[PDB]
Amino acid sequence: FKGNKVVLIGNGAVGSSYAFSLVNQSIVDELVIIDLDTEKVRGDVMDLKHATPYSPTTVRVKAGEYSDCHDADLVVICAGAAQKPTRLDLVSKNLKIFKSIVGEVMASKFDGIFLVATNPVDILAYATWKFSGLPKERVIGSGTILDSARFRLLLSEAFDVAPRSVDAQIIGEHGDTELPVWSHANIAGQPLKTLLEQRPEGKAQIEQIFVQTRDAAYDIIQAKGATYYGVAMGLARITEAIFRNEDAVLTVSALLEGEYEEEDVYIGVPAVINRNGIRNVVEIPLNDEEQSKFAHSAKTLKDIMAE
Amino acid sequence: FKGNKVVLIGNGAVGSSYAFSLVNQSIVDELVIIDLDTEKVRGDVMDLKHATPYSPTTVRVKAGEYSDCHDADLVVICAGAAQKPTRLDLVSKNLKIFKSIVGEVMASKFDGIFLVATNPVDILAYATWKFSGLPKERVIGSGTILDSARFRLLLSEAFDVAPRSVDAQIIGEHGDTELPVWSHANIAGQPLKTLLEQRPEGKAQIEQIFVQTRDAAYDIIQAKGATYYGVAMGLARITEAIFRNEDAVLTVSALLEGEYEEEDVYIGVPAVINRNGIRNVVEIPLNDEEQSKFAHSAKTLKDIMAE
Amino acid sequence: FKGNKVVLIGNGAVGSSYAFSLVNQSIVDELVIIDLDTEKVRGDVMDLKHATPYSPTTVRVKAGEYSDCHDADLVVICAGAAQKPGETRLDLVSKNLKIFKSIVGEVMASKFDGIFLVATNPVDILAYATWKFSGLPKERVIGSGTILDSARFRLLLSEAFDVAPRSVDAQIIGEHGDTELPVWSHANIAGQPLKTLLEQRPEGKAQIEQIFVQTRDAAYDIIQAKGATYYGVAMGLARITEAIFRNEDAVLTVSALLEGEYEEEDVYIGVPAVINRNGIRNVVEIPLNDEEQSKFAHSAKTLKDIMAEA
Amino acid sequence: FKGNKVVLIGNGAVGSSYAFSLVNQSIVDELVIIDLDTEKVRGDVMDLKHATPYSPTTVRVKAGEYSDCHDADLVVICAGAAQKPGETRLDLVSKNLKIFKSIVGEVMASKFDGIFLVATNPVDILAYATWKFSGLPKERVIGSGTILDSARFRLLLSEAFDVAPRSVDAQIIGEHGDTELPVWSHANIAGQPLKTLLEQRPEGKAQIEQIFVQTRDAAYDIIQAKGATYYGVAMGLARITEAIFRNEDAVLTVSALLEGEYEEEDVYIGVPAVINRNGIRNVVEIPLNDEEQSKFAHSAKTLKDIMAEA
Ligand SMILES: NC(=O)c1ccc[n+]([C@@H]2O[C@H](COP(=O)([O-])OP(=O)(O)OC[C@H]3O[C@@H](n4cnc5c(N)ncnc54)[C@H](O)[C@@H]3O)[C@@H](O)[C@H]2O)c1
Ligand SMILES: NC(=O)c1ccc[n+]([C@@H]2O[C@H](COP(=O)([O-])OP(=O)(O)OC[C@H]3O[C@@H](n4cnc5c(N)ncnc54)[C@H](O)[C@@H]3O)[C@@H](O)[C@H]2O)c1
Ligand SMILES: NC(=O)c1ccc[n+]([C@@H]2O[C@H](COP(=O)([O-])OP(=O)(O)OC[C@H]3O[C@@H](n4cnc5c(N)ncnc54)[C@H](O)[C@@H]3O)[C@@H](O)[C@H]2O)c1
Ligand SMILES: NC(=O)c1ccc[n+]([C@@H]2O[C@H](COP(=O)([O-])OP(=O)(O)OC[C@H]3O[C@@H](n4cnc5c(N)ncnc54)[C@H](O)[C@@H]3O)[C@@H](O)[C@H]2O)c1
Repeated sequence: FKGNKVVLIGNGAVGSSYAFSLVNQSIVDELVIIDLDTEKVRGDVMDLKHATPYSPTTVRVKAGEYSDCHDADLVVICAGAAQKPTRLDLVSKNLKIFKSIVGEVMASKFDGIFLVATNPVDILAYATWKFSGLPKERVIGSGTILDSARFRLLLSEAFDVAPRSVDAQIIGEHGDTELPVWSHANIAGQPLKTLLEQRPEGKAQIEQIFVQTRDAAYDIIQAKGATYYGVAMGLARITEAIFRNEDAVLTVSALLEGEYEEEDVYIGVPAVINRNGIRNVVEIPLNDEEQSKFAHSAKTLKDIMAE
Repeated sequence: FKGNKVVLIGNGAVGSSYAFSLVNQSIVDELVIIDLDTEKVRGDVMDLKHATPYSPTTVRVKAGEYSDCHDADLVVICAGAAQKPTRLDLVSKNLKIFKSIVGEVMASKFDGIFLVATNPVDILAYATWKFSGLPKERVIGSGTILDSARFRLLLSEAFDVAPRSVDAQIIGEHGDTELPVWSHANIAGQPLKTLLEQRPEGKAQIEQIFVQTRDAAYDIIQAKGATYYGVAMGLARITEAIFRNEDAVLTVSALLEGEYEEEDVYIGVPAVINRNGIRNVVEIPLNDEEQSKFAHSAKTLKDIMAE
Repeated sequence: FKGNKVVLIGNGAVGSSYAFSLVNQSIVDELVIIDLDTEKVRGDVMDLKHATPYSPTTVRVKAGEYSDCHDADLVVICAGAAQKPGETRLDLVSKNLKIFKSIVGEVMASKFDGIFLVATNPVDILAYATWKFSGLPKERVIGSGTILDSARFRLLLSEAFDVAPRSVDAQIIGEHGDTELPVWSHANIAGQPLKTLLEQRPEGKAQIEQIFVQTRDAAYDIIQAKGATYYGVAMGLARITEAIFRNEDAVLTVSALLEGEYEEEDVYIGVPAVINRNGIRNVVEIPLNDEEQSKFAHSAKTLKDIMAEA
Repeated sequence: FKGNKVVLIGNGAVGSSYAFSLVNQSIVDELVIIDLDTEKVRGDVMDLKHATPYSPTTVRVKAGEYSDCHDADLVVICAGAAQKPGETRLDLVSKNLKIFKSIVGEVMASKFDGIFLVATNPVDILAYATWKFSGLPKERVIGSGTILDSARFRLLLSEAFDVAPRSVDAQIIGEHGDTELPVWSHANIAGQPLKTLLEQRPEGKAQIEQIFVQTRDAAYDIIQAKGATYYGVAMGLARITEAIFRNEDAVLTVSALLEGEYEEEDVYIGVPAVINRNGIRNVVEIPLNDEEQSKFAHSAKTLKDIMAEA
């Protein structure tokens, strides 16, 4: 008869914004925050606590230590300073951080679900699955949860409708080799790419919508130095699907074992999410262009992991 | 048949966190953000937009200009860099900022409600009321919305209950002369001060609960350099009461014209909030200690305003 | 600076269930209830008021009269006894048109200038009638239409495919009635082509048929079991109410007037439409395959024929 | 990693309205409904499923049997026909005790190991009976108690003082029934002493009396008007369900077992109590003035006397 407990590890821009989302949304009743920077944790925990009397239902926020994971239900990892303006140097640094973090978490007796946000997210989700020894269902990367929302946002602007009425997806790596699933993107059945094609310079519009999706992080970083709100909201959406046992289909980074003809790689795909984590990957039809790009994205990830 | 539109002026730590609260809560469907720092606005607006596909209902976020206030329903002012480690220098700087901002807003044909967060909030709410020429009902300062939540939070910890089950208030200036209303603070009728009195060193506990309420901002600033989550949440709570026409009693900074035997001053008091702003100030019984402190707080504010 | 005010006219099974949905959801802060049966209203208004201290945000409920519509934002009509077994379709239409002429007349006489949402059956016919009786722009008169049929179809698909209903994108369009049609050319879960998947199952053609038959005949099945339906329609009415008051620009299947869309005119019928604070912003015209085109035209014809007979 | 599962036993006016509140609120993701009247259940389950595609998050509704309680988290009992006019109190208790012995017995035989929430009247008596029949710890058996009476009192005060009900802090404690009492010594709006304010009004003593009489006699007034009450109790049951599943440590007035609190023992009765995922964490013992002490003791005595007679 325990309540719902999330432990956030990494309380930087992304983690702290995620914590605030949880205070606004009341998805869970207990939030523990762990970071090497104990002064930032202390200040954020106090500031966050002071919002909780206005939370829809009780949320308890506290500064924690690894032993606090013993009975946690979800551990969210947003730890690792962002990449400074090489990919393999970043991967090496962050893999060491994850070996340490996941080991400390598992030592506490944690037996819940991991949700990973740290970049490169597909690589670090795969690493978390390997280091934790947990079933694939219980290790999730945020993957393209955010890329898909960006794609829907830009489509909602192009077509002037609620983003909740836009069904559209980005799949593949969270990064340069991601791809739009135009064969499915629609508003109540309106074929969006086909409609854009018929606009003047509609081919340019189709390209721009995806370019602005793909390069959104860069665009935000150039403007204000970091992104955090979009990721925080995506992490909260996945958190909701787990704690409310939704069986909701969300694009997240999931392990493939044969789906899409790929094996032994975490990558962004639609998957059914519920209280046990990823129930299953959803295998959707892709057109030839989509098949080509998705295979290339998976190859890219598996190559990075070999290096 | 217009939707609900908020214009935020000042997109720093406080304003941006408030914007994110609105994206999480879907209180209103349109949010316009104005700041001198147009690059931070550009980056925040993009990042915020990317969260909106997961908002409960549609929220549209855009970068704006003053003409965008013409049909705004609420204008929220969080503009002015925080005080650098004199009070009158701060007041002078911020009063000039407000004369400019409120003048530009009124020039747009704005005819809604102002909600002010910039410190000193009671002084700047009073200034906004004077500069805008609007009825007192339509100019609100956040006042002790946050101090009251801090007080309830610390009481919820002392008594181990949901903060939503703690009825407790801070009134007076948002600052050094604020006061706890212990004559009323209760959980389902349990007299909290009386119960604390009976604990060992209970007098020390009563003092600490208020000291930690009063000095919370300082404590948070010492730890992480600024506060923003508690204020953002309080601003969102007031925003909710207005747009959902609640007639909710909240402690905010309101103009007194005879209530509590005070005139011509904005100060933190319980007030009924609804779609027209502050419907009325609620005049509660105060004990002698409370009467003394509240009068002193109002005097302090009126003295600052004379200087 | 007035709040959001809904007037419900017709406080039977459907209307009372809609009122309770509003108390649970806090979409608006004021709900006024009108019915000829003033004892039921008095009793329901008290019972509903007693739930409001636990509503998410303030909801005020009161018993009303037509003068209360003067500053109403939305008038929801669920008035008219349900069709009695053996009562002819044309007899039901005749009686409900009379009721609506009266109701809409008294509403407009209050100086109401908001939006109508109609639930009473036959909903497409009575929405059209409300539009004609009221004199309002088409944007401001909405029938619940297939808001409920679409949810039923999505529910049954969510069971067939074992996922959240919110992850099923599927629609019923046409008349809220015997002539409605599934839009299988677009029904999908994250791009999964549902009809194509079903076809591959053993006796999959049978499954496809059953999913639609169970959607089409749902009201009959519920009435046979418990005598009336109300929760599904109350929830659909609440969903449309949310789209209006939260100004969502949400695409929902409702009964809307066509003036050229789908090559039809002068008929209200169930179609996807963008809903916001001004009501129906526009009808969304989606591609239909040949079978869907055929059935949709027939549904529109059927509705126009019924109205010609009335 | 199982989800949150509620089993409702008793799908009449109260239970069905509670089910619909769960569909509106998405407190839990699975709702199973059990009743002797399997046709009503079949019809209600379909109607409710059709609302779920518009629920905030997934809610699965199904018709159930007792074996489905094995992994239920909460069993809510709203079973028993309401008391018939002229039927004696002792006759009603006798019949409902029999029903409860049967229901609780079949639930425990499923290997259920969750929490009971009981609504059936007389609720304090039947909560005590559920505690005794089930063998569970007192924390895990809760009667709705004065959850509804408190909301009624707050509603009437919110009208008297013209503010949001959520801003009125006021409570009814004691038996859910004739012997309940208002806690005027604490009823306040942001510290405003409500009884003291009312006393100062002309005929204010009359107003104070009427506010309580209208609270005490609300069910009678609603039944006289429309034959049964259900929305207020459904909403109160939903509020307790929320406190449990969201682990709130919220203070709510419910029927709880006293073992020394208020100087009473061996009785369930309406009191403020902290509610969280384990059920009733503790009873809150608040100061009562002399009049409140007198009435509360009398209410507890009345309940113990009724149980002695049964
Ligand atoms: N959509 C996405 O998946 C997405 C979006 C934005 C950012 N990111 C990534 O999220 C990560 C964090 O970004 P940020 O902007 O919040 O960075 P940040 O620098 O603000 O925060 C990183 C935090 O990690 C902490 N940390 C480092 N090592 C730790 C350890 N061993 N144990 C506990 N804490 C540790 C640091 O103290 C710091 O507080 C980066 O990898 C960034 O690229 C991902
Ligand atoms: N509870 C409260 O009332 C409370 C709590 C915390 C902070 N505050 C106050 O809120 C204010 C903002 O704090 P912050 O931490 O967000 O500061 P910040 O420095 O992060 O942001 C201030 C913003 O105001 C903008 N600005 C300045 N002049 C402007 C003008 N003329 N027009 C438009 N924009 C202008 C700046 O560009 C900057 O983006 C301060 O007064 C702070 O003390 C109040
Ligand atoms: N999806 C849908 O559009 C849908 C679903 C279910 C029911 N319905 C329809 O909704 C309508 C109501 O069904 P119900 O089961 O609630 O019926 P009901 O008999 O329970 O209630 C009808 C109410 O209308 C009131 N009424 C009749 N004439 C009136 C008038 N002139 N002014 C004010 N009130 C008047 C009656 O007094 C009664 O309370 C029926 O047409 C039914 O077929 C539609
Ligand atoms: N605030 C409150 O605690 C409150 C408020 C209103 C009503 N009530 C009480 O709630 C109870 C239900 O009222 P209602 O109006 O919903 O009654 P109802 O007659 O509409 O429903 C009672 C249901 O119980 C079912 N039932 C009877 N015996 C059963 C058994 N052995 N197993 C399974 N199901 C069985 C019946 O088939 C029926 O569907 C009554 O005791 C009533 O007085 C309590």
